Amino acid sequence: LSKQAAAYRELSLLLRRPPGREAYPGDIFYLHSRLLERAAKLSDAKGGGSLTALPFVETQAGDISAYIPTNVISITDGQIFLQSDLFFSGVRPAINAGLSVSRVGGAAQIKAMKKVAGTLRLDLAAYRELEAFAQFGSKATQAKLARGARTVEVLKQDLHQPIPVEKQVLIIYALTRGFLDDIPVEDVRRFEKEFYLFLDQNGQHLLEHIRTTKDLPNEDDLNKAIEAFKKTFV
Amino acid sequence: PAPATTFSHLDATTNLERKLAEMGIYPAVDPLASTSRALAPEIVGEEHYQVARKVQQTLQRYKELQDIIAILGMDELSDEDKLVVHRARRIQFFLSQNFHVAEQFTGQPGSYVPVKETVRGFKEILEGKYDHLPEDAFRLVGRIEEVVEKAKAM
Amino acid sequence: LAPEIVGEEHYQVARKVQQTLQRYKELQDIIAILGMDELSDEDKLVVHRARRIQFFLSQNFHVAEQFTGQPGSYVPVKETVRGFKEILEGKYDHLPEDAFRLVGRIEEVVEKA
Amino acid sequence: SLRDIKTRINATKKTSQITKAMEMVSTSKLNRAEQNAKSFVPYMEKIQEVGYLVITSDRGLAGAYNSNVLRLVYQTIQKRIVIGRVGLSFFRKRNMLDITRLPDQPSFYMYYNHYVSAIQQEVTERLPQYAESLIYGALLDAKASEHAARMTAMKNATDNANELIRTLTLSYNRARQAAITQEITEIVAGANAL
Repeated sequence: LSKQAAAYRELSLLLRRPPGREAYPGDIFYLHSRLLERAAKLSDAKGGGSLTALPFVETQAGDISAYIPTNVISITDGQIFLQSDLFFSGVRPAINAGLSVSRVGGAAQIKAMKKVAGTLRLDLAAYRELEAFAQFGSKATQAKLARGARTVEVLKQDLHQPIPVEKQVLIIYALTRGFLDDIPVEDVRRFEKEFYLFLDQNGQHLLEHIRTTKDLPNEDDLNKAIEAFKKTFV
Repeated sequence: PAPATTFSHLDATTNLERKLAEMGIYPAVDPLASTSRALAPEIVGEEHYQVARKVQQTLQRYKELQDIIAILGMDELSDEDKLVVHRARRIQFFLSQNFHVAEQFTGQPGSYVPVKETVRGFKEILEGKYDHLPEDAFRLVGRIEEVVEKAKAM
Repeated sequence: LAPEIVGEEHYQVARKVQQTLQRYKELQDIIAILGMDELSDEDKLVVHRARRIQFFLSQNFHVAEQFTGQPGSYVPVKETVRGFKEILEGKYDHLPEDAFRLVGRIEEVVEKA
Repeated sequence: SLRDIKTRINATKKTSQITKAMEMVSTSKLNRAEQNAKSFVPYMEKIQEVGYLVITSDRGLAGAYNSNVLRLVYQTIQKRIVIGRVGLSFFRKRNMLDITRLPDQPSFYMYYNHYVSAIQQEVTERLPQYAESLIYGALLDAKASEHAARMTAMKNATDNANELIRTLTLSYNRARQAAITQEITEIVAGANAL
């Protein structure tokens, strides 16, 4: 979407409209907004439709303080910045949990997710700040370090294999409960898929319950699939 | 703005950093920012992807450790961390090649390599077969088979 | 926050809060890695008082009712000085610290404890 | 060059974080080493009741621990056995056993850094059971003072970083503002001309 500005620059400069900060005329805030405000969840007086949008912005070497990036940040209900030096660390797409927050988040979830994400943050938000300096010095702190390593390993995904929401919540519950940290670091990418293959041959009832009621099933019965798998994992 | 506008049309770009020009390791292609559409499993195969990704990741990892070395010292870092430098130096040095059109500047006729030997040689350099050969022996050589000769020359 | 504006006692009680919270703010790093019991008496008394100044900050509000049912309470300005002066001397050190949570008067704190 | 100061900012930030990590690990290891030394004190006391040696730290960032002992030992000998790799290096330079790399908190005249916990380090000068007890007590005292000196070194090192970051960041905003002002001035001059 940033290319808009370029075209808007060209014509505006050829039309002899007065310049601005970086030759961007001041209308940018108007020009973007006159579009980006049109996404909404309409009421019943007109119609029960809904619309969502994902604008894209170009950036030069991560200079987030630039004109257009800060211009567009103000409008949106959040931000997902993609960071390049982490793009080669293994996590793809390169979404960083530090710079990205959602103001609307916490409500638009299936209740199976809300019951667990807190512990996921209680590992990840500590790891993503401690790892850069605390990794060198070799019980609770090293346990936190190892757990965080396995979490940042398990969030990765291979090229173009979308997963339904139910398997996402199943694996997030598997990770957070502490049953997953015995598989070693390199084999996690295999485990996360062979669980996916195991669940179907174990049963569909959990999957059906999450599909219909949008809520976590009975934990006493949920744990049994994990227990049965771990007895046969290789 | 000129490179920013040019970047949108290329299918594969190779970047050159003047730092590599001053280091004396030609060509000056920086592996980190060089990307192509060919790095897909259905075009280059699985024997290509894993080795390329491992080399790319190691060369990304070394970048910050070498800067930490500039202040923290050379043995305060752990031996496992120092092994990253110990192998990344060889990996970066072996990237140099003795060209055929540079005979005026080099005074040398060069050598020739096929792609199979390139993937093969990177697999060996990661295998640990060449830990004891000096780094300076890897400067401006072609096929990996030449390196053991140059050490023989030294 | 100047003595000419607020008086001598309220100035002293307002500034010494920031003065004494600094010890906790700096010692939290070593506390996070080693246990407290092996430290000196000063670190112990600092932690002991700071855990109560830390939790006394809270107060239930009138808008809080629609998600946490509470009547809603108020802190008198003249009583605030008396209350903080009495806490900072250690007159309420014996109360359980988390009982100090979400209320606007020390007398109700005493009742709740 | 704005990129130069940017890169220096990131490098200083990460080096300062690494030094802070060194500080906290040194503090924890120092507490545990002091406890070990104190637990050992009664056994030396009871066992005691019933050529030159110089020792140095084993690697860098130790502060002034290394110089203050090598200098004094050298002077007091030329006026009238070494432990530690920098100690061997100090004799590799100039001309003069080499037990090195014993594990941290090791198990079982003399010039050594005597023990005090807070800041300072005292250069100090001083049958098989007797010899073993004194050398072990001396080495334990020196190993505790080593971690104390390392703690102090990191505590001094971690400070100037923040001042240097704040001043570079100020220079960065000034460079920004100057660049934008120059750019707008050129643009408006061109617009006025045309």
